[PDB]
Amino acid sequence: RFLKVKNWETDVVLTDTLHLKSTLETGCTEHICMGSIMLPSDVRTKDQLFPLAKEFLDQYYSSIKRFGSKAHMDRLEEVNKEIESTSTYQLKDTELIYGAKHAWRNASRCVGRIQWSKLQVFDARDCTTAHGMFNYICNHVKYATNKGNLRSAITIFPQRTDGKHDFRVWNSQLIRYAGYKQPDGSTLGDPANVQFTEICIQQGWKAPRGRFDVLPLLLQANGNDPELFQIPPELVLEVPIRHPKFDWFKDLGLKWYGLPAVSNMLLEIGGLEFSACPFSGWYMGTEIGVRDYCDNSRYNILEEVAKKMDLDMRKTSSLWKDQALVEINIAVLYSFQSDKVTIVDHHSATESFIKHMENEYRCRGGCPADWVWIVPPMSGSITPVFHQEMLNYRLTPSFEYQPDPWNTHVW
Amino acid sequence: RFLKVKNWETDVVLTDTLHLKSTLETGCTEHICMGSIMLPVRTKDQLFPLAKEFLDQYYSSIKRFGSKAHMDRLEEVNKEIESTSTYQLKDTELIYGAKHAWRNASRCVGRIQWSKLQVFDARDCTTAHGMFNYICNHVKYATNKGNLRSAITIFPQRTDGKHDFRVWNSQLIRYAGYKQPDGSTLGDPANVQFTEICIQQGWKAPRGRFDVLPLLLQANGNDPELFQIPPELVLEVPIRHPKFDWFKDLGLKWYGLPAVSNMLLEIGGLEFSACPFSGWYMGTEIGVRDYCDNSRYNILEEVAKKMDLDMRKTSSLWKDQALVEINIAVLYSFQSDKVTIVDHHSATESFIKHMENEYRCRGGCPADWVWIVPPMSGSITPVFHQEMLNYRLTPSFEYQPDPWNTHVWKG
Ligand code: HEM
Ligand code: HEM
Ligand SMILES: Nc1cccc(CNCCOc2cccc(OCc3ccc4ccc(N)nc4c3)c2)n1
Ligand SMILES: Nc1cccc(CNCCOc2cccc(OCc3ccc4ccc(N)nc4c3)c2)n1
Ligand SMILES: C[C@H](O)[C@H](O)[C@H]1CNc2nc(N)[nH]c(=O)c2N1
Ligand SMILES: C[C@H](O)[C@H](O)[C@H]1CNc2nc(N)[nH]c(=O)c2N1
Ligand SMILES: [Zn+2]
Repeated sequence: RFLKVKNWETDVVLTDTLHLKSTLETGCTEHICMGSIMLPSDVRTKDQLFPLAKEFLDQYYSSIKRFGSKAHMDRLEEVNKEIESTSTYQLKDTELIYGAKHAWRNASRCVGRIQWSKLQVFDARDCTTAHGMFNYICNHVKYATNKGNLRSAITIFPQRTDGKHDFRVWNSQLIRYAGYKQPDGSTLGDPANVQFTEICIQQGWKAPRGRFDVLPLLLQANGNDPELFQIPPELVLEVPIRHPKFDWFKDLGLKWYGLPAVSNMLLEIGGLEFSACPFSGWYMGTEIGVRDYCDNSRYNILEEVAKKMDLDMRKTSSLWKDQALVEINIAVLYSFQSDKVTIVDHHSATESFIKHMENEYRCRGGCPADWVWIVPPMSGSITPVFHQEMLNYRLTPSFEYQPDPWNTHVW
Repeated sequence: RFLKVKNWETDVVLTDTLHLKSTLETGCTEHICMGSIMLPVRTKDQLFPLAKEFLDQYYSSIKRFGSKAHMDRLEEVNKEIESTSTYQLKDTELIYGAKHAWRNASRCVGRIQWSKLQVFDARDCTTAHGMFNYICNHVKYATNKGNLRSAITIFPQRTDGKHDFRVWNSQLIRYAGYKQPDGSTLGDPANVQFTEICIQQGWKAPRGRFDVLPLLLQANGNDPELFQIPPELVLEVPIRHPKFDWFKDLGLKWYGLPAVSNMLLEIGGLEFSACPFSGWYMGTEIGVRDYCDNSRYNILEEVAKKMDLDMRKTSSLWKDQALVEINIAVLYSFQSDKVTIVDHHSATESFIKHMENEYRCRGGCPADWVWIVPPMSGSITPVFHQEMLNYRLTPSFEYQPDPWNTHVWKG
């Protein structure tokens, strides 16, 4: 029960003991593996809250090498008394920062975690209105963008109380392009965002109806109806996409935004639930060039790119999609790099992740990792993670999925 | 209890009930997923329940469940077990069992073809020379002058584990690999260890880059014996590129028939330790893995050099570019020579159609996403967005230890 993972390219074998600290459940059983299910899985009772807080404070005080000290037992008693009375408790700033960094550290689907300890945490727990949320989010965006020298950051709004007063960012990311269904057939802009784009229109947003319309923010504070806000465009850094060899590539009129800032997840620390916690890093090139541009249910530009390359598109065995897919991803990396916007290629990120895995096995005893998500969506086997066995398990603090608010919100 | 899988590109949802028929264990638990782990003597006691389960499935499939033929066969097998400690499958049962071991192989993307398997019964074989003869006839039938036909040849089942039949090769046709004194490798690095065994058994190695290995065949537990497949039975394809005239000058070639020979076939508790089977190649097996795995022929750099790519930094995607071209050349060469091959786009599309058909008529289709998704261009194939459930059904193909690690040498 001290499990081992082998890298079949290098024969390196690592021994995992961290998984024994795992608490939550994976969804698999001994009879069925759900490793390719996207999603397995209101208020917390006074009961289950205190074990969750004790577990978290136990790991916190071990990490500052004060396990079982005066401070540890005192803090444990202090939180114990607050829960007894108020039926919740508040984290100290130090514990908030530690918990946010470790929710990233524990995100088994994230290939970017070698950076987990360089996270800028913005405490927004004093926020009360959507206007205030807009202010905090503009400041996040500006800090994280840093004129193209991107910096990781998370902004943490007040924790859930009774489930009636939730803070929520209704956007799935802070910056995403609008999507419009056409009266005849296809889709203008981003198809992934068609329902959200229509919620914003069905709310007051006067859509410019272009290909790359930056969506407004739709912010919900304290359970009230959400409110529309327009991110100042000078805060939205964008990269025109061109190709270092093909001049006609500019003429496709493509761009993308520099800042990936996921805003629909829930952050759990010591049993406390932060339903609004937008966080941001920097892109891996394939996130734009493989998924955002070439998914059939997304921008789906493979057709026209291959045409402009004059490729034989009459049979799949010409690999015309594979050829186009590569050039697109060369262009994305070339454009970001030319404009001095931070970006990492999938070869560099996966190599970093293997090094991070080694570090975590050495200093922490393990690293939970979800092969299905860690391997990039192109050129999988020529990246080092393809040949790396990984163990997937759920540690806390964590980032979790949560329902879309428009399915829940009492309007 | 029913389970659902979702295709996230098409929103098609399917319902799996077949997983309830699952007997064997997956390696996962409620707290850890072993989904990316490459791999996570039987007495009369445990055998009749295995036989009875198999015969129930067999007689259900021919619509005679509970018939007098069914009950008589059950009694016949029971008496044969308690009196001889094993039993013999009928020819009909052997054919059904082999086809369903393929149908159940959750890592195989080519399973739409499962019911068109040619089964050769070699259970009357007694010597290595006889094994050589059966295998020659298999290779000839399967190759069919390039119009490849799926086939399996089944040698006698295990008795006391001291009399195993084994094919010591990992595939029937594979190229030798030679470690040089200077540390370099000539030929296929994957086959260095097996090549050394062959030479130690008296094989005279040509010491070239594409030497077909000899067959090393073990009958009835005796020491294995060397045989040379007649070269006119080994169909090979010179690899050239439809636009790069210089590609032929790399001197590459590959064999047409992929024929896995180291697995164990389990049917009704019986264990067939020598059961070589063959189909036809998916292009990426050769052009991504066999040629571009760092621990294989690893020709990426020489192709990149001859394409004059920017190899200074990885973010130029020179590796991705060279990988697509190599895979174009593999498919082009096979199609030009009329040797059956399938590209990864066609094969994954067929698999989805196969999977949906299996959900309708069978109630499920066990599938291992980690293996089904191709090793390049993953997300532009339809399996990437397909949720899959993995579980173990019997009849099955299993891994088994390499024979040189367990064989007791006669001398
Ligand atoms: C700094 C550079 C980063 C890179 C290059 C990176 C890369 C990635 C990629 C490529 C994915 C796959 C997502 C997809 O395919 O849609 C992912 C998942 C994820 N990332 Fe990171 N990431 C970074 C930073 C961060 C940060 C700062 C956080 C939070 C503090 C974070 C949390 C996550 C989570 C929770 C997931 C999985 C979401 C889920 O379970 O669906 N990442 N990452
Ligand atoms: C007819 C065309 C076939 C195609 C295109 C095909 C394709 C594939 C591919 C690409 C893999 C993964 C290979 C790898 O990356 O190593 C695989 C796995 C597998 N195939 Fe098929 N296959 C075919 C026929 C067959 C047949 C005839 C059998 C047996 C009767 C079979 C049994 C298996 C098994 C057991 C695996 C799992 C291997 C493992 O667990 O290591 N396949 N197949
Ligand atoms: N639900 C739905 C609904 C319809 C279609 C789809 C498409 N199928 C999966 C969508 O994809 C996801 C899913 C979940 C999370 C996600 O984002 C995670 C993430 C987090 C942090 C990052 C930091 C930096 C960076 N560069 N990337 C990051 C990505 C994407 N999904
Ligand atoms: N031990 C070692 C040692 C060092 C390095 C490696 C590298 N890791 C090799 C993985 O490679 C495999 C593994 C297992 C099976 C396999 O073949 C499966 C197969 C079966 C039937 C087919 C029928 C048709 C067809 N077209 N393909 C088939 C493929 C490859 N391994
Ligand atoms: C570590 C990992 O499980 C291993 O490299 C697997 C990944 N997926 C694969 N998929 C296929 N088709 N073939 C393989 O050999 C592998 N290898
Ligand atoms: C069906 C499958 O679970 C789904 O498509 C997953 C597969 N792997 C992925 N991997 C990453 N990085 N991102 C994704 O959205 C997905 N989607
Ligand atoms: Zn699992």
